[PDB]
Amino acid sequence: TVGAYLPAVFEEVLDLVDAVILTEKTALHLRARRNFRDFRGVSRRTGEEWLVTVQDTEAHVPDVHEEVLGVVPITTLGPHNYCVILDPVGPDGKNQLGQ
Amino acid sequence: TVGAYLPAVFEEVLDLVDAVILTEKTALHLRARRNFRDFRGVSRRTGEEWLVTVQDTEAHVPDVHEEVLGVVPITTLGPHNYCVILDPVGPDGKNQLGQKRVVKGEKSFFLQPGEQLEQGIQDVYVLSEQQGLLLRALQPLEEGEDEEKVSHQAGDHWLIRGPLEYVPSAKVEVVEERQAIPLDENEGIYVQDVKTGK
Amino acid sequence: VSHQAGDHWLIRGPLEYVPSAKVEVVEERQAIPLDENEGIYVQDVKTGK
Repeated sequence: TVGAYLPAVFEEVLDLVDAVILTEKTALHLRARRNFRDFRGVSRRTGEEWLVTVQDTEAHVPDVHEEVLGVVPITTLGPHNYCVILDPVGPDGKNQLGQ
Repeated sequence: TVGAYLPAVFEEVLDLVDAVILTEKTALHLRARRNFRDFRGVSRRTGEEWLVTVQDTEAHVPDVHEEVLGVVPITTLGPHNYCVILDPVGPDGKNQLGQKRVVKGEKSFFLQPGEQLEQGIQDVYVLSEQQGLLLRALQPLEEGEDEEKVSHQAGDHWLIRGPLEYVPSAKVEVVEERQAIPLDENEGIYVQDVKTGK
Repeated sequence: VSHQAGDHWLIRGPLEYVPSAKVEVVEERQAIPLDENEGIYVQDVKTGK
């Protein structure tokens, strides 16, 4: 909630946390602190990692159950460019190791 | 239980113990302090060892009846890699001592307790048509690559040639690599058949 | 065309190639220009000639 906030007697203020702004050329690498649910409603187990894109939100504030591992600059290939991906992610969402 | 905890008069606090986080590239090597039951419900005798994977739990806290021997990084083989495992674990869950197993292809597994790799990760032999290998049988065997699964005896030699990919068996030794010798018409070399003398 | 785990083969022409994941580029070649009544000696190392 936006405005001015009075903490309760039992609550204490720790710090302000501002959103990370997402664009077409950027994504956000997050790790689960514990098991929880995120704003997409998708369930997150301890330790597993994912990316949040600008198709998810334009501004994301890291939850208390999330860890910001870093910002992922996009990889663009031109019509004269290719690449090879090591350990690609498969259909089930796992890295396919050694592939 | 999460929250804040008051110990009883007879209880005392010793220390906080946080979970170990498990992933696809990691396992946890535990030893039994005593006989007990773990969270899978599987029974554990004193001293025996096992691994906990991310298919068991994503967070495991070591029990009071367990010992953390260490964290096991996964062993991944690519489609050009093989390995040989020393003292593999058999069907009954025991290390098969003095035995070995050749594990080939792109695969990922954890070295269980007691198992071991002989020479690390290794490279499969890809042979051109101008390249061959002289193979030696250590035990009597029968190499299976086609319908011509030929039997050999415990001291044989034989050459394998062609465009193909070979991994040594557990009872075969590579002794040499050979190259075809290029020769034009009206050109040659003298060969001896040391078996027959000629 | 099917190939086996140790083959070689030359790809030529005006075209655009990306290597597969199970193919290795080992060399680049150029056609050798030759006028009529001019030449070079080639060996077929497979057959020897």
